[PDB]
Amino acid sequence: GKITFYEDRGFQGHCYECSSDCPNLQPYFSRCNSIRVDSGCWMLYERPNYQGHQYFLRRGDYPDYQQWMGFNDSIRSCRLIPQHTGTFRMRIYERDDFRGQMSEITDDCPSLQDRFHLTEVHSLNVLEGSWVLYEMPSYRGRQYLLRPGEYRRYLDWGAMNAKVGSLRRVMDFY
Repeated sequence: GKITFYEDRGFQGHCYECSSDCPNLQPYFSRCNSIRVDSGCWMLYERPNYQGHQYFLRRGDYPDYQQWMGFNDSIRSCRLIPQHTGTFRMRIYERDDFRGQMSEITDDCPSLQDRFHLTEVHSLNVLEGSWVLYEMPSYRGRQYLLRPGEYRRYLDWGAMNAKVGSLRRVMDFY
């Protein structure tokens, strides 16, 4: 994968290219107002060390930060999410610590309220593939990257609440 961050809108200004995870981009550019993704699926973060608002991006041109739903022009770390081929599988639970009713999800889910009659998920286990969890249905609101592993409580995925409105598998167009 390859992503280039530009300091000004419209691909202008100083830029920097990243081809792998970068935990602290502060030494390479001071603000980010446009990005070109040449390849790969990436999760961008507002602060270093993969914290703050997160944003998912795939190949394409993004001439302004609103194109990636950015909160502001701060991009201080990024992860290249490994491509997973085959089945994506996660289990969601009604309560924390993997309690209550569990449901297994192996496809994209644009509305957990519509499919499961749930507006909150209190724990989840991602068994295969990486996914992006969205606060609101139809892939809206705050985004959270979920990589394989156990998430015993909402805090584990970085959220300040347990609302989960949709889930998308991280898959490249090809």
